[PDB]
This record gives sequence, structure tokens and C-alpha cells, in this order.
Amino acid sequence: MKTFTAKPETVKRDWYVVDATGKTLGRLATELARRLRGKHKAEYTPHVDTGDYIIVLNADKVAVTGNKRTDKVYYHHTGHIGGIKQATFEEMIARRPERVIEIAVKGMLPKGPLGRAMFRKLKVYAGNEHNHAAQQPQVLDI
Amino acid sequence: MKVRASVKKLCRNCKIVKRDGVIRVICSAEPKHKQRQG
Amino acid sequence: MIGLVGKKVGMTRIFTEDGVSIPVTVIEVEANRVTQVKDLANDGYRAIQVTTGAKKANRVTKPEAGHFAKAGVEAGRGLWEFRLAEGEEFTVGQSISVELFADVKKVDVTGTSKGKGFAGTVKRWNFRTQDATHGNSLSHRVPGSIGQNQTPGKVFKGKKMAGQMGNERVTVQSLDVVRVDAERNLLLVKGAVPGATGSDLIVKPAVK
Amino acid sequence: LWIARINAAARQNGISYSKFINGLKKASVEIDRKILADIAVFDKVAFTALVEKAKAALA
Amino acid sequence: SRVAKAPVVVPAGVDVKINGQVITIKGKNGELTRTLNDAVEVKHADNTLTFGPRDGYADGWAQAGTARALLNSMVIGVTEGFTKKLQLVGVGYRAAVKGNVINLSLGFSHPVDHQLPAGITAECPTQTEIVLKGADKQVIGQVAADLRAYRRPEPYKGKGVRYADEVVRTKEA
RNA sequence: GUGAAGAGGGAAACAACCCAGACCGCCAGCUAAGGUCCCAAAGUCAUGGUUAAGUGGGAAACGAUGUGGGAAGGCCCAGACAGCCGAGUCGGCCUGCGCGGAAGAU
RNA sequence: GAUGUCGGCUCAUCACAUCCUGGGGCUGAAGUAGGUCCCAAGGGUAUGGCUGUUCGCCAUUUAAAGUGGUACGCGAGCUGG
RNA sequence: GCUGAAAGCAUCUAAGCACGAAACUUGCCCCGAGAUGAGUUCUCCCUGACCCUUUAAGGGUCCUGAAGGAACGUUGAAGAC
Repeated sequence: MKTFTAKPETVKRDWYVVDATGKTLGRLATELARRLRGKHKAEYTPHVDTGDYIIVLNADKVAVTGNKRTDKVYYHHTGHIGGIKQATFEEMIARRPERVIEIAVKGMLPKGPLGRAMFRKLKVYAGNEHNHAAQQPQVLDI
Repeated sequence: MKVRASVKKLCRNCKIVKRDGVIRVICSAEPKHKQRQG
Repeated sequence: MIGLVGKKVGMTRIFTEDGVSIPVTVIEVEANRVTQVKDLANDGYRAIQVTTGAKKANRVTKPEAGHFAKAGVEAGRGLWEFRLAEGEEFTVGQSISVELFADVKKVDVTGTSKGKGFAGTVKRWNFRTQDATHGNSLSHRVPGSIGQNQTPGKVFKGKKMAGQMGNERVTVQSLDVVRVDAERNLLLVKGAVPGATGSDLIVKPAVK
Repeated sequence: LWIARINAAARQNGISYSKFINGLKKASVEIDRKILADIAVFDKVAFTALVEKAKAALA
Repeated sequence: SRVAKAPVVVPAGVDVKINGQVITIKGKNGELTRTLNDAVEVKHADNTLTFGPRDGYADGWAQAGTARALLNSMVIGVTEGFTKKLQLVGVGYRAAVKGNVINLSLGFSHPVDHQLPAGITAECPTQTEIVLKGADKQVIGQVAADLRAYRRPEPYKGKGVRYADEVVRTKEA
């Protein structure tokens, strides 16, 4: 006998909705990455995507511990000589709240075409409303 | 202000205090006694 | 505030009674006709769109003609847009003339500059020429060195080199308004503005 | 691969992989990981019965 | 600790309202409100207020002392009130009051105008003297410090704006 | 002792360090060093303590009411320390973990 | 079985142990003008006589004429003292 | 600097509140939806019959050819092409 392998043409996926108000950033990101990759199903296969769709609400109310709210720095370089730039957690929350969760989850997925594909199933919002009622998501408690 | 690595009381009116993680000496009699660790 | 679209006619001078000569640029400003109003509910911002001039019928395609016929105005040679401030209102089909600048003191003018084509570093970036004698060998207007050694081992982004020069959008700020003539549709400003004779200009009240 | 699938199946019935293996050893069940993963994918009632056996052994 | 273990008396003519950690004190001179820290519990026995730590915190006693001092100041303020005095020293230095604005001449090439906040009153019994009245200790202190910052007492002659009861040292060249 | 003339696993990458000596095949099982939140196989295990510096994840002489433990002292209900009346207060010793001293070139 | 080595010209980029401009504490700080330490790298930062010189001395200017790294930056870019 | 305990006093800090620089983020000028996360708004154009088969985002025959575009010519204060 040969071991079972899943097929991209016949996999099944489902829609969940989550609330981030007051949760710890990293300990929520781990769960998001787990369920986007599909490690919780018995059909898991490293070279196929067998994950689920997840909506996240209230991204501007996520929490951190310690003195991180004023001391965690995000960096990036623009490609021009001398172009190194930075921002703090508070600043990032003020201008681009969704990026905070997006960057953290993107760091915990596999690197390559399949990982970039897995990232496309995540939908992050800043308030308490979404426009995906036609898909009928179910509430997930994390 | 005196910025140094060894800071200590120089007369009976000196006082030691800790502010925002720094160790400082303040005096109510002599402005020359004002010290900061660094 | 809103501004207007006009055309560059030429340059002349004005003599004053104290014996001063003011050099001026002459701008022709016909009536600007409103074609579309954009609001927050339907578009997401607040602006007006205008046309000016005239255009021959057999050069107007059906999409353009339908757009003009919705507003109920005659066809012109282009379409431009201006952003609105709080407490400014307009209606479709309305006409705006050069009497808008009756009490303004300074303006900003925008246009497209003359094109020089492919240019060297001496003319494009004001480099210095090397020696014309004393044994120079084929290197008189050339750029020189362009980097360092094995560290870093490349050329940095944004280096100054030879290439296309001119024929781009330019703005010049804070020009005195010298005269406003409404019976002949003329505006006279002090100094030079970008472009060539016969080109299009955008005129606005000064931001600083 | 077999180990990953068995962990996923066991957590859906309420136990972790390490505990499940310990309970099977204490109950003297000698089915290997290839067959365990095959049953996990193709027959879920039987897998539930195996999990109950392990839990009883640990109790 | 010791400061927090002394209860605060509530005299006749003052109303005390408690809701969670928000407290309101209302008297003849006005009304004051304050929110307290999450490690203090406050009780209104019969005519006294008492303060205590809440089990689960490691700095309850310090917070209790702070809360006691603050409530004591509020009770004094709503009945009597607080006052402060400022004095000017120099040649050509002058103050005046109009509405809720103090006009100051202090040797500059322009005048100084200071706009009082809501709840603070000022008076000038003499051209070289200012008196402030109010019901909020911190606000009145801040206003006095702001007024002093315009021209600080200098060490060779003593010129500028000073507090009434302040000792200003001087030295020789 | 190992490399030279030695492959496999660990130390991110890394002849000479740690574990261990490859005759051939297998879609069986147990362990070594090193590990068990996600990249990435396995405890978001159990019970009692310490740290608030992202210390952990670079460094000295020396400086300071950070704060956990221990063995002894001086004064005090016959009223102590502080300030202007009623329960504690002073300064040395040994020891665990943190803090300053700490400036570089795409 | 080859990695062209001093000085000049052209063209640069980074650090901060800061020369100028910006903000402060102490002074044996009356004022003008100075001394010393802390914070700060946005922009700016000479022409000539002599000598192959880098340096250096001299003449006359400037708010000021910073200190270092980049194969003691730069010859498939130039010179050849 | 204000108010304020731990530490009955004092103390800019532990809980609270206020000032403060050419450095930081904006305000000024130019590019910018290949932003594959490929966005929005206004206007215009196309309204016929059959056959086969392995029956499907299937192949073919007759009738039809719009909005618009490209090509060629006379050329520009646009340009190496």
C-alpha cells in the first residue's frame, strides 16, 4: 500500500470569524498560523494547502505586555543609500492598525509560493464590521 | 551639573534620589553639589 | 480655492509714471464651464471638473460627446479638475470667468517646460570640465569616477548621469498679479513662467 | 508525516500524541504508526475506540 | 500606612457620592470629582471616610496614603478654598487684571498677557502684588508656577516675580 | 585524542569540539548528544521559589534608601524615631537575582 | 602559469569622539566678551607665494575654514612632477 | 516643574498633571494601481440561423463586422530609433 495524499481539486474549506479585543499578540498569531496551514486536520500534507478562511475583527485593540507599547521598533530599508526607517508600536497602531497582525502572522508561515498562497486567506479589519455575510462564517473562540 | 561615575554626598544638606532609572544628588544649600551618574 | 485654465500668449513690459519698467507675461483666460461635480457620498471626495476652448465636431468621439451632452455644454479641448474647500458650491453648466482674481495679490502658475532631449552631465548637473591641455587624453567633458573599490563594489541608486532633460511638469510660486482685464479676458503677471508660446497653463491663488 | 497526522487525529478526540502513545504501551497494543495513520484517515470510529482504550489504561 | 490609617471627617454641609472608583464631593464652594487607583477601597462609615488596600496587590498601602491625602485636600477645598500670593521686584514692573486676563510689563519689547483657566480668580490690591483664589490645589499651584516662569529671580539684585514667603539668596561680583 | 586517510546526528552556517565507526535492501521498532509556542519532529506538562532589567540575548576598578533570605546587637509603656503624641526605630555583618560605568564607519 | 603601490584632477558615500548655526546645567557668570560639561549629524564648512610634495611656514579673507573609515575610496576615468 | 505617599517630615514619580530643539512624523514641490492586495467615477457599442459528438467553460458551417484602433500621407518650440 501507498500512503494517502490529498488533492487540491477535492479539498474542503470553511469560514470562521474571530475577535481580537484584549488578546495577546503572539499567542493569537500562533493559532492563526496553525489553522491557516492546516495542521489541525488528519488530512495534512506538506505540499498541499488544506487550510481554512479566517476573519479577524477589532485589530486596533490587541494587547502587549511589559513596556513594549512604547519600546518595540519596526524597521525597514527603502533601497536607496541611507534609507533606513523605523516606527514604534504606538505609531503603527495609530496609522496602520491591520499591519501589526499581518506582519506577525506572515513571520510564522512557510517561505515560498505555497506560503504566499496560504497568506491570501486572512482578512483583517480594524473595527467591528465586515461585508462577508454571504459566506456565513461561524464564531471561533481563541 | 557634575556628570560622573562615582557620585556621593558632600555635605550634610545633600540628598540622594532615583529618577527614571538614574541616580542623582540634589542639595538645598550649594548649587555646586548637583550631581548625576553617567 | 479653485483656479483656472489658460494659454500662454507672450511676454511684454509695462511702464510706470515713476520711470520703472515691469516685465510681464500675458495669459489669456476664457470662460471655464463646469462638467461634473464630485461629492463624498458617490465618489469619496469633493471636486469640480471643467472644460474650456473649442473643438471640431469630427474629432469628438461618441463617448466624449455623450459625456458633454449629459452636462449640456459645448465641447472643448480638454478636461481638468479642482478640489473644493468647506463652504464652496457649484452647479453643472455654470460658467466661471477671470473676474475671480479681482482681489488676489499673488498666484502660482503650472505648465510643461521646453524639451532639450538627451543631455550630458555638464549641462544637466553642472559638472566641471577637466583640462583642455597639459596632456589630457580624450577626457574633456566625461564624468570622471563613479564609485569606490571592492567595498561596496557597486554603484549607488540615484547617481547623477546623462539622460533626458526637460519636457516635464513644473511649478513656479508667488508671482505678483499686475493686471486683470475682464472685457478682453486677460491676466498679466510679473516674471517668467514655464512653457513655450501657445501652451496650456494652470493658475491658482498662492499657497504660501 | 505519520506522526504529524496521528497528533492531529488524537487532539480531535481530546488527548495529545505523547499521552496516547504512553497509554497504548501500558495497554500492550502493538500497532505501528503507518497503520495508525491509515486508520486515522480512513476509519474514525475505530480510531475513537483506540483512544478510549488508551484513556482507560491511563486512568 | 500611617497617613492612610487616619480617617477623614466629613463636616456638615458637604455631600459625598461614591460609585466604583469615582468619587464626587459637593460643598458650598463648588464640586470636585476624582477617579482612584484599582488597589484602593474607600468606605463612608457615618461621618468619616476610610481607605484600605485590596487583596491581590503589592503596593496597596502607598496608594492608600496618596488617596487619603487627595480626599483630605478636596474636603478642605470645597469649604474654605486655597489662596496664593505673588510679588514683583524691579523698576518699571507692573501687573493688572481685566476679566480673566493678567497684563504684565516686565522689561520686554512687548506686553505679556496670561489667560486664567476655568475656576481660578485673581486680584491686584497694588500694582506690585497679585492674589489668586480657587478650590483646586494643583491647578492653583500650576498657575502660580507659570506666572513665575516669565521672569525668574536673579542672583545679583533679586529682580523678577517671586512668591511672598520665598528666600532669595544674593552674591557679589 | 581527532583530522590527514572517516561518511551519519548536534553546535544557525563552521576539517581539528560533543555523540557515534557506513557489506547490500525495507513506506517496521528502541535509544545517544541535543530538544518538545509557530517557521520545524515531540509537554502552551505537574508542584514550590526568584527576576521587571527584553536582564535572559557582549566587558573592569568603582558608585547607590532596587529587593529576597539568615545570624546576632543599641534605644523604647518608668513613653522611643520624625515633626510640631502613643508603637516601634537605628546602624553595621554574611548571602541570591537585578541597576549605572558602556562611543563607529553600505 | 602577475591583486599596477606617492602626490594632483574629476566624482563621491558613511560614522560622531561637533568646527559653525540650534537647545541647556555650573562658574573665581555685574553688562559686552569668555571658561567647562550634557543633548543634537538637518544644512554648511577659503583663495594665493615657496616646494614633486601629503604636511608646514607666510599674505589676505570667512559664521566657520571639523576629526576619521571606504584596497592609506577613485589609472578597463585623466595626468606622469 | 505641579500635586503626592512608600518613610507622620522631605522628595519632578511609584498612581496622576504641565512645559521643552535646525534631529523624528506632517505641512511645500515631482513620480506613482505590475499596490498580482492589479482600486473608484462618467460616457459609448454589439439583441442571427443550423450541424456533429466521447455532453462540455466542446468542435464546426452559413449570415454578419459595431464602438474604436492601427496603417499610409503633410508635419511640430516633441525626438538617437
